[PDB]
Amino acid sequence: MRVLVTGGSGYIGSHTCVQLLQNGHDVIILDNLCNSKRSVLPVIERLGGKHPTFVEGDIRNEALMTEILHDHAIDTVIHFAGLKAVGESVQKPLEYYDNNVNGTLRLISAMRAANVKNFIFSSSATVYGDNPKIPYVESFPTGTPQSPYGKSKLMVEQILTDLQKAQPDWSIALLRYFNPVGAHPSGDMGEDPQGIPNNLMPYIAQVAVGRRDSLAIFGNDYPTEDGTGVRDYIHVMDLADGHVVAMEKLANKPGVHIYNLGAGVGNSVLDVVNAFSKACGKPVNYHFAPRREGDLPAYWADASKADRELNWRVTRTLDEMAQDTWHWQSRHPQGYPD
Amino acid sequence: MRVLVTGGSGYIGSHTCVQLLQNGHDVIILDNLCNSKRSVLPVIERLGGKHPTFVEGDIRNEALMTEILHDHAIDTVIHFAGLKAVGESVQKPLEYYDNNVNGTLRLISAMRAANVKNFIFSSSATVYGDNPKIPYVESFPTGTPQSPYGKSKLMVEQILTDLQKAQPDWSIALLRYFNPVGAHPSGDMGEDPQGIPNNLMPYIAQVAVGRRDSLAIFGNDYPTEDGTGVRDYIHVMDLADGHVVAMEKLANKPGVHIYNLGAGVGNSVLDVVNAFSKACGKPVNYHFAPRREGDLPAYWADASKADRELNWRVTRTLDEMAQDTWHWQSRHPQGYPD
Ligand SMILES: NC(=O)c1ccc[n+]([C@@H]2O[C@H](COP(=O)([O-])OP(=O)(O)OC[C@H]3O[C@@H](n4cnc5c(N)ncnc54)[C@H](O)[C@@H]3O)[C@@H](O)[C@H]2O)c1
Ligand SMILES: NC(=O)c1ccc[n+]([C@@H]2O[C@H](COP(=O)([O-])OP(=O)(O)OC[C@H]3O[C@@H](n4cnc5c(N)ncnc54)[C@H](O)[C@@H]3O)[C@@H](O)[C@H]2O)c1
Ligand SMILES: O=c1ccn([C@@H]2O[C@H](COP(=O)(O)OP(=O)(O)O[C@H]3O[C@H](CO)[C@H](F)[C@H](O)[C@H]3O)[C@@H](O)[C@H]2O)c(=O)[nH]1
Ligand SMILES: O=c1ccn([C@@H]2O[C@H](COP(=O)(O)OP(=O)(O)O[C@H]3O[C@H](CO)[C@H](F)[C@H](O)[C@H]3O)[C@@H](O)[C@H]2O)c(=O)[nH]1
Ligand code: NA
Ligand code: NA
Ligand code: NA
Ligand code: NA
Ligand code: NA
Ligand code: NA
Repeated sequence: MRVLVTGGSGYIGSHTCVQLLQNGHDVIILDNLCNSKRSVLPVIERLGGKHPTFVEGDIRNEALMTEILHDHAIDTVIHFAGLKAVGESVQKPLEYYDNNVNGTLRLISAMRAANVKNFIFSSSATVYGDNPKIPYVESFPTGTPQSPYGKSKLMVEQILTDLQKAQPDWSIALLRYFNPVGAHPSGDMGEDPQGIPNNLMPYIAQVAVGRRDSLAIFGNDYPTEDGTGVRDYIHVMDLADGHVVAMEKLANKPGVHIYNLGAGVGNSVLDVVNAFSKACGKPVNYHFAPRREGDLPAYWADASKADRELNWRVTRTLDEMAQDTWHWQSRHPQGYPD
Repeated sequence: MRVLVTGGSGYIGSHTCVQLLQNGHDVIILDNLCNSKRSVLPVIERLGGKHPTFVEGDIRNEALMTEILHDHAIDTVIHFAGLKAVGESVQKPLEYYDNNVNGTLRLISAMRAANVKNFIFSSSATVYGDNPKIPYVESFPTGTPQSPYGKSKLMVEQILTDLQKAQPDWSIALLRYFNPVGAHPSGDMGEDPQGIPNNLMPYIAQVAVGRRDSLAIFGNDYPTEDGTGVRDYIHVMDLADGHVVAMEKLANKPGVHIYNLGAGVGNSVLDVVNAFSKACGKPVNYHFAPRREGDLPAYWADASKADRELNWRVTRTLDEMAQDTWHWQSRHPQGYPD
């Protein structure tokens, strides 16, 4: 199929582009490079084994979006582009609402214009809000995200939903991601955050590479087995595979298809640190700090629905996630070149 | 004060502009005329007793918004512009999210740019969602609006809220309107909907003027005193007065000030019809039809908060509301001239 992948040069997108190309789809990447570098492109094509076309630009430019859609006779769009720094979203809300809400709105508006009616959206478990019921199941009604970031994600799911209702021929997948981690097995592609990483695995990786002193474990008095926060981590490669499958099987299947994409099990901060210590050959330094604001104690996904309906489940393990991350970190300590 | 009134040529805005001018404020109206005519301008100035400056343009044009804000040294902005047809929003969601969500976002983004930090937003009781508790009090957590229109309104309250948190010096009023009706006492300004009116009072007015055959009373088996829907109707002139007061007293008062603006009591469809029959001198024709989709049975506002904090309460009665509407309808059966 002909697929426009917005945000395709980013962490999740890049990996999905590789898998998509491997499956012989024709890929057009649209990215504004605010959070990635063009240097990943050649790696995508090399690992993907096929050339993806790149367009530098912004989802907020509806005229441009429409043109690209027509120009490349796109059949489906996978929308990864947007801003995702939680803390920053609290500090700079407008930028999050503009990039994510308006951003998606302009993009689907262009779709409408170009008659494209297959969409896949990067959503998040944040949409479940403060749910005491765990694991989270797609049948639960959504809650109230606590950051502008989370809210922006739920707002898009809602706009997408109403759109589908008004244009019943569209197929729209709402893919709720849990905690993505890991890197391509070759060690040549991975997450390349700039500055202080906000997430656990890259932070740990930077501590391990010798960039940072110690990992601050936010909180150690949670009502969990070891006192540390519990989440569901999923390898970026499994996530990527899930996007290809969802794109392939839901195309032209009218409806709003909501799927949690997770491993279906939780791991605590210590579990993750321990796996990384083992992958890198040395104990990861860390200490306990206070709980981070807005942090829930424990949650993971119920991913039976996607197993049942899409025949998709994760196949990589936590140890792989850590190993693969270390291999990339270690092979490319400066990330992608400028 | 120097005030930009977006949507100022519309029903509610026009009336508020008149009151604002009467209080000696300097008014700049920004309107795209998608739902009003320039012919109201001269009436505003005449009834307002002072000239308001008019700018034809769209809230979605952030560059223009910023310019106007700077150019007129605006101190506060009252935001009435947007789309409000509920049923249409179900049919055309994107247009509602673009005009209302993106629309407001571009507008406050321009404010940020021009250093303007006092805002008043036209919100709605729709934000309370399907609340069994009535009357609705600002202390209730919001619910889930059932139309794209309602959702768009709640999304804006949320974005506004996060913005204020990030820019604590702003004063933002969230004015939740109930059911506005009525017209200026002179009979020369009023609501001038194009096509089939979606709301009760103008529909009744058109039936009375001889334009329509009979009023369809949506539903007659509600758990109410007479079987018909119950709402809180408020005269547009009281609503207008409330906006001047809120603007005057909340300016430069940091915070997100949420106020319900209603009469604080409910009236059924029959009560309204009966008042209109009495105002127009003839029985209004009507019949019972099925319930309209998404219609709640009975609700009204608890307006004690605004009484307490702003010393504002309604002063016009239901009979006035009907009388004033008939007087305008009857004096200007073709509305404002093209
Ligand atoms: N990584 C996570 O932990 C996480 C979990 C939940 C959901 N998500 C969502 O998944 C998607 C992918 O996240 P990621 O980890 O790969 O992040 P990323 O930062 O690596 O990729 C985002 C891509 O979007 C581009 N972009 C941003 N705004 C744009 C705009 N207006 N126009 C065009 N391109 C723009 C960036 O330059 C970037 O390459 C994002 O929507 C994110 O919110 C990710
Ligand atoms: N009338 C009601 O029953 C009701 C109750 C709840 C809330 N509201 C809100 O109150 C505000 C005023 O409603 P009203 O009854 O006066 O409606 P209105 O249609 O009379 O006024 C809206 C004004 O907005 C202008 N406008 C629309 N989109 C614009 C845009 N993008 N750029 C610039 N101008 C634009 C229109 O041309 C118009 O004159 C609206 O936000 C409405 O959603 C009204
Ligand atoms: O330096 C760090 C980073 C993380 N953690 C802990 O590691 C876990 C995972 O934290 P991340 O920041 O890696 O990811 P989150 O679980 O916080 O992210 C999830 O929760 C967020 C809540 O705002 C968003 F919704 C986000 O999209 C969603 O994936 C949490 O227990 C966190 O407290 C640390 O102890 N130290
Ligand atoms: O031709 C009509 C029009 C209205 N009604 C009845 O009159 C009452 C008032 O109806 P309106 O359409 O005038 O206004 P609403 O109460 O429906 O509007 C309120 O409810 C809406 C719910 O979608 C929005 F939230 C809107 O902003 C909010 O003011 C309701 O009981 C309605 O069923 C009729 O019987 N016949
Ligand atoms: Na429809
Ligand atoms: Na960064
Ligand atoms: Na680098
Ligand atoms: Na801040
Ligand atoms: Na109309
Ligand atoms: Na007319």
